[PDB]
Amino acid sequence: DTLCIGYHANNSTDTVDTVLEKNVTVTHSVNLLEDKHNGKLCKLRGVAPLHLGKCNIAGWILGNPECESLSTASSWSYIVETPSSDNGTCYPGDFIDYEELREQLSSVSSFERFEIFPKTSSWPNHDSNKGVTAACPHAGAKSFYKNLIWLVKKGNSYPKLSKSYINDKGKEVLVLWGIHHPSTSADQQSLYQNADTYVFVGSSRYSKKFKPEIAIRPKVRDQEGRMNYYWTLVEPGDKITFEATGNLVVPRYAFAMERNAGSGIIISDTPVHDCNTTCQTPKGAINTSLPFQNIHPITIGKCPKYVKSTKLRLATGLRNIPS
Amino acid sequence: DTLCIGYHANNSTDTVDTVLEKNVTVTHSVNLLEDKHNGKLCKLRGVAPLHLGKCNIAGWILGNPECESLSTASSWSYIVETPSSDNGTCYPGDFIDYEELREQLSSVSSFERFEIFPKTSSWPNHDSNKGVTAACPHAGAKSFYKNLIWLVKKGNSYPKLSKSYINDKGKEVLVLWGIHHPSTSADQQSLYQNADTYVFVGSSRYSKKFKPEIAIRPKVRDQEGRMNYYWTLVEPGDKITFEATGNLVVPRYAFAMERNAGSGIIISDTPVHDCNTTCQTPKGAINTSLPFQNIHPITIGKCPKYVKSTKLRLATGLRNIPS
Amino acid sequence: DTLCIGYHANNSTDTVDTVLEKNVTVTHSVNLLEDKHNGKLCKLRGVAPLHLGKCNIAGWILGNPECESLSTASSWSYIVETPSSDNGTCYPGDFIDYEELREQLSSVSSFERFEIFPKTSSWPNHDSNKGVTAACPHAGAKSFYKNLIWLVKKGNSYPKLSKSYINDKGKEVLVLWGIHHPSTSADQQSLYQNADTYVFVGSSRYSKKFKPEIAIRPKVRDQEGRMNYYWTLVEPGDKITFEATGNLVVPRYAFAMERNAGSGIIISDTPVHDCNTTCQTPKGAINTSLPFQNIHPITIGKCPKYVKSTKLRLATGLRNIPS
Amino acid sequence: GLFGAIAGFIEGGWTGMVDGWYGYHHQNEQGSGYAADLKSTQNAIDEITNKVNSVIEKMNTQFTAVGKEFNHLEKRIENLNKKVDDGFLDIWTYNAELLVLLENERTLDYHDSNVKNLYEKVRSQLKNNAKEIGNGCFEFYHKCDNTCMESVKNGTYDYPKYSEEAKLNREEIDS
Amino acid sequence: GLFGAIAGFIEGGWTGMVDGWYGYHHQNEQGSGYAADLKSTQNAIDEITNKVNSVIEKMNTQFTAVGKEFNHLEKRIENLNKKVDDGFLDIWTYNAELLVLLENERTLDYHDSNVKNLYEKVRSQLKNNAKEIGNGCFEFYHKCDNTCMESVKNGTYDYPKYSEEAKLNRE
Amino acid sequence: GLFGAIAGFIEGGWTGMVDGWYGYHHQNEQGSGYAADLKSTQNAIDEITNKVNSVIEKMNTQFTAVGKEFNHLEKRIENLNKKVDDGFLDIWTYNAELLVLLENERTLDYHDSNVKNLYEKVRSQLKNNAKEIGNGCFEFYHKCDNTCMESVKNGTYDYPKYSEEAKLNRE
Ligand SMILES: *[C@@H]1O[C@H](CO)[C@@H](O[C@@H]2O[C@H](CO)[C@@H](O[C@@H]3O[C@H](CO)[C@@H](O)[C@H](O)[C@@H]3O)[C@H](O)[C@H]2NC(C)=O)[C@H](O)[C@H]1NC(C)=O
Ligand SMILES: *[C@@H]1O[C@H](CO)[C@@H](O[C@@H]2O[C@H](CO)[C@@H](O)[C@H](O)[C@H]2NC(C)=O)[C@H](O)[C@H]1NC(C)=O
Ligand SMILES: *[C@@H]1O[C@H](CO)[C@@H](O[C@@H]2O[C@H](CO)[C@@H](O)[C@H](O)[C@H]2NC(C)=O)[C@H](O)[C@H]1NC(C)=O
Ligand SMILES: *[C@@H]1O[C@H](CO)[C@@H](O)[C@H](O)[C@H]1NC(C)=O
Repeated sequence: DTLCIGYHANNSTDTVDTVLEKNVTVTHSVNLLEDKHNGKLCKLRGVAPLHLGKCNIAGWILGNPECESLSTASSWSYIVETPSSDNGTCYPGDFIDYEELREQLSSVSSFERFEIFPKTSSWPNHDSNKGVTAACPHAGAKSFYKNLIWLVKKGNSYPKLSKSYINDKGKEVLVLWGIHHPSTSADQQSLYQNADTYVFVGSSRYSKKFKPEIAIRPKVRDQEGRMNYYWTLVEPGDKITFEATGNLVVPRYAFAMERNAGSGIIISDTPVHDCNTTCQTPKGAINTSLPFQNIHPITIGKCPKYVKSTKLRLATGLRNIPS
Repeated sequence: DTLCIGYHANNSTDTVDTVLEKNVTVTHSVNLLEDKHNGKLCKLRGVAPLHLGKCNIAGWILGNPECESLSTASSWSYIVETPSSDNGTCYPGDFIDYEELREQLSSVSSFERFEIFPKTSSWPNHDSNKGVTAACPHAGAKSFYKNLIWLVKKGNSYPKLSKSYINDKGKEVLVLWGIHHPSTSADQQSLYQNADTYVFVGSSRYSKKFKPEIAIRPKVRDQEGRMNYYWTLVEPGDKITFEATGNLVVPRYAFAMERNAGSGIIISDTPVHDCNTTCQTPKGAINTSLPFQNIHPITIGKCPKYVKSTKLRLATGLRNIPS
Repeated sequence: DTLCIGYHANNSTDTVDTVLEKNVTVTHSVNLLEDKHNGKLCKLRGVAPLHLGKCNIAGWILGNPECESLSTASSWSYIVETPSSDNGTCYPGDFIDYEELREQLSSVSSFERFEIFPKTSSWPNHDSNKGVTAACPHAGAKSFYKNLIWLVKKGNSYPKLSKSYINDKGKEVLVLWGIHHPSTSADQQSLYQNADTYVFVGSSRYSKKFKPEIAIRPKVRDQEGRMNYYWTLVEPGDKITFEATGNLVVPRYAFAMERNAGSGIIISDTPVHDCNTTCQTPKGAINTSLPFQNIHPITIGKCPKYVKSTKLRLATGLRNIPS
Repeated sequence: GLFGAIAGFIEGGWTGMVDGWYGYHHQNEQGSGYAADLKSTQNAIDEITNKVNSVIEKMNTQFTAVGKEFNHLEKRIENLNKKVDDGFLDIWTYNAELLVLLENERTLDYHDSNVKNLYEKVRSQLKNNAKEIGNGCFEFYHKCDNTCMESVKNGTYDYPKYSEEAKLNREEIDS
Repeated sequence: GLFGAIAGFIEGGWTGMVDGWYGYHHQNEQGSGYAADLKSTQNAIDEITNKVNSVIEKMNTQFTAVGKEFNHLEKRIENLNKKVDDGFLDIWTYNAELLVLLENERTLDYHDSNVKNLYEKVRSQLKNNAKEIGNGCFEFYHKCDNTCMESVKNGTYDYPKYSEEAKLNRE
Repeated sequence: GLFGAIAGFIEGGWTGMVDGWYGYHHQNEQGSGYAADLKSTQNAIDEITNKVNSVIEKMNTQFTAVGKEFNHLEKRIENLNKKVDDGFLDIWTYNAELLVLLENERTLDYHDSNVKNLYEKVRSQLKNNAKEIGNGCFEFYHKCDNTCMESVKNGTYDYPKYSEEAKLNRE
């Protein structure tokens, strides 16, 4: 009669690497490396991304005539741009502190577009109907941004402009405006009449007097003139004043919003889907059951640590010796 | 007759966690995570911090009427500013490279206030007695910052000013000055007479012409005007030169100083004491020894690493099995 | 008859430390810490660094008379600049976005100087010959930057200049220019006649109007006036235009480049040699053979990780018991 | 390896014992067959699950954006950010890889001790009553029925009970 | 757990052994009680203290400020700074947490190995002279007084002296 | 050590055994000397060489410049750059330092393991045909010639060949 002590062997073909040997066959093992992604840009913690289609942050926020703008969402976990997203600032110029603005707008918890300075009532002594450009074509016609108003002289007269907005919204108001820098003395005259002009904009925190720099720049989108883009966040009870004698691309629409802690912008051709995730990758969402992932180094969420590993197999069983 | 082999068992209740078993009662153990602090703000590098009370760095450097200074050391290891510190730039405007100055003033091994431009001698053609405001009150009276003189016209004349300081101190001199931006043409005329004015500040390293922006900004402390704040460190043997036809808020007091290694600003309500420590936390000081800590991420000194662990215990003794 | 199973001992003196005890003599052990270097500056990715000699990047890129010059197509893996490199901006002033330029030039895939605005034909209405200074001497005479022309009035006349350049190259072109700020109104007339001047510079991405700041700065290198240095990278399709009524320090030489995958600048007196490395340190080059290194924390290449340790030798053999 | 049992004195595995990691094979008048040692198998699953969780549990992590956008005149901060990204990458890749190699060795070394302690536990019970025939086997100097066999497997072997029969058989073999 | 001695063949610990970490328990003719094994307990203490000082003393670190201050238009550098802070936190937490787990398991195994080695040493000196009765105990076939007992512990036990004295005690 | 062999029952090492880490000291009727256990030595060499290569080769790292230049008005960024370098310096130094300490200890135990294992392998072959005399020594009850000696080494030892011959000498 015999009693033999032994150990389990099986059908297992999986291998782990040890400090002493590389290909050791194990009876049981666990993978610690998340190597798979769902190929979709999901809602991050039940909140869907703000998918900007063919538009970029500048395009969407300025209300580029090629961008929807009247179909956003009161909240977004992150923003999505596509690598081809061309529609932005159609009138050439610099969009000052742009990446900073993109950063601030990456995540939002309350967001309402409202007419800060409504078109039909705000500008009784200035022309608010002209001030469309070949720089911004839309549906065959000379167009302009939806969120701004390019004020121009009211037939030979551009009187002094002075208009303010308080803030009865109980959150910060994002106000964007533009400074027009004409090409020539003739272009200044044709738009504003007044030759030596200035724009002043101020809040309790913001203060800048702008002076248009008339000069022919190399033609960009039929323009030798330039338009610089500006923005400020006006605190829950602060006032913003707009003073000008010419060259003011005036705010028409502004945004009441609550900035959400901290997100990002995914630039990707990855389609958006009605799925939830704890971790988002620019190329698909990932499970967070595992400590590591090799999908993408740039993730948004409560995410596993990116590693350049191809395999992280941790043995559970023993050496499989079916001999 | 018998001789046995065996191990120690005791009164110990302490548990450790192993890779294979969660709650293990061990005979002996050492703690690797520091969770205790003294609740006091201590002397780092044998030097006490610079506690600012109700004042913030802006208010303290500029002679804000509520800040006193001088008798508040010549050397400090770090700056203590309280979270409620309101008293800063009483007259509204922008403090240029403010956080940069904050970092630079954080630790100083020599600090000496000196009248760069004696009030008495320096200004024979401008008024140095009028330059007070309702924005900066002291004991219920129009006052101003101690370290600055707000020059104003002398009986309907602001001759061009030109003043230089050549650094004869053995160290760097921190010079602070201001550009006043009036709200109206009249305010500009009542203060400076001149109307089309400028401010020029020159050094070997520094050069900037300032052109006042005259506009009605929203009222901040009854001020529709703004006062931008500027600073620069004048290297030993270097000349600093001021030139103006108005809007210059001259330096009166400059600071010869020696910037120390690498410290910061602790913003805390926690009290400052006569305790000597090697590691400081906003919450209190840690008397190190251990490699880990869960007190605070933000710390100054030769500190333990901040970990999110609530318990880190090394078993030294064996598994306690009393019976 | 006897058979004893035993282990090895030898003449080995290699001592290692283990968790359980310090200084244990082992029969065999390997070092894991790179403690040695070649004391030479080597090629990286088979490419030699650009050594700046007695110059720094500013002196090099502008045409500082004391600087080398690369009239031909080149490429570097990194930039070497000696701690004693004095030859920079010979005429005093600010080099706008200087550290940004330094980084962008740190490693270049292709670099080629060309005469953007040829000296002989570009300025028939302004003086290209005059525009030499005592501040920039060369072989004991008034000279200037090689890559720039200090244009000046042609016999009591300075007409408006308009000069543009279309990037016919198929790679970015780095353009540099200067804005001269004279000390007196006499200086502004003596050099430019015009008195109320501007300088306008534009591309598809760039646009700036410059206005001379006339004032007496403290005398640096015999100069009371200042020169500011600006640069831009013109894209392939792009055109860069210059407009001025005075004060423009015109480009003469510009540089076509392909910016290489980001590198760095070594400030070292270590001599450059025809050696190759994967890792470069200011002190000389190291072998990326071992995982850790205690040579220098600032390295360029695929390097071992910097470490404070003086020894990291891993036991391989057994305890050495001579007996 | 480390404890000499797995791939040491016990040459190979058993594809016949499908109910556990460690156990026994028997032969008697009644029959043969494999059985798993429950006490050791369970404790080991328990502990290995603990180790598996520990490597995964202790991670936790923050809600982070990772990406940061910088302009054409912000290369230095843009490179600084890549340094942070790359440095963490090198830390996490090296540690993950080393942790796994070292812990896989420690796991197999653990299965070796479990099998070695199992051999030793039985050797301690049977003493003089069985012959250690190698390969982790015992050849009983007495008649060991399914019951007796179960007593050993359950750790309640009665040595004085089988002593006389084992002493006579051993003394005859040794004769 | 690992060496199958502590909570293995030696089921439990002795509260009666205040003396040190690993020792003996004699029961002869002249009084019974416990006494630690010094030439192992001191070694263990020295080695374990070394293990502790290593985990502690290998840290060191430099003087740093950590906290950074940034304006309203410096959110990206504010956020980059938080990434560094969180990245280091996650690194250190996970490392500290795992080393603590891994190492606690290593220390306990060391104690198990030390007890196993102490039991094995005695069994080797004794041999036929004393019967292995499980749970770390040896039942002497011969008579072993308080001096004889001290010797087995000392590593000095003459097998021939009690050879025949114990041989004629196997029945 | 951990397994009781190296600096335990096998008191010290042999300088006369240059051929390998582990082995035997044969001493019979036809000359004597030292010989390495080919299998156990070679196996150990291979495994150790892998352990070494794992520590060095899992490193890799990509192209980095490290060095960063800032102006006088960029001290906070200068300091953020320093916090990153020192952070990584604190991590690598402590980790490398601990990885060497912890791993040197696991290596010496591994050697102790191969010696203990080899000891028991021979013991298991000879069962009662040889006496255990300490220092990891077996004294043969029979006449183990060079071919008999070269059977215990390669693990082909024939217990029935000497069984009864050894049985007689024992008495
Ligand atoms: C919104 O998105 C599209 C895509 O970028 C913009 O359209 C593109 O605009 C460029 C620049 O004006 C066009 O170039 C032109 O090509 C024509 C041929 O018709 C040529 O003869 C012209 O002289 C000129 O160089 C390009 O054709 C066009 N590309 C696409 C894909 O549509 C569009 O302008 C944007 N609109 C707004 C309002 O932002
Ligand atoms: C989106 O992400 C995950 C998907 O599983 C969810 O996270 C869990 O949240 C629940 C309660 O909401 C917790 O008790 C779990 O422990 C979480 N686990 C993990 C792995 O994150 C989250 O709830 C999801 N949101 C929605 C709207 O379903
Ligand atoms: C110093 O800070 C105090 C903080 O409150 C300021 O006082 C507040 O400011 C306005 C104008 O004085 C008052 O109407 C509030 O009620 C104030 N509170 C108190 C308690 O006085 C004060 O303005 C600051 N002084 C300076 C010189 O900066
Ligand atoms: C070059 O450097 C030396 C050392 O500072 C100096 O004497 C010389 O005048 C410099 N010349 C130029 C043109 O930079």
